[PDB]
Amino acid sequence: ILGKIWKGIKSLF
Repeated sequence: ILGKIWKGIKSLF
């Protein structure tokens, strides 16, 4: 969850 956000948001950029 912690990385899913930082990784899910930076990947959608």
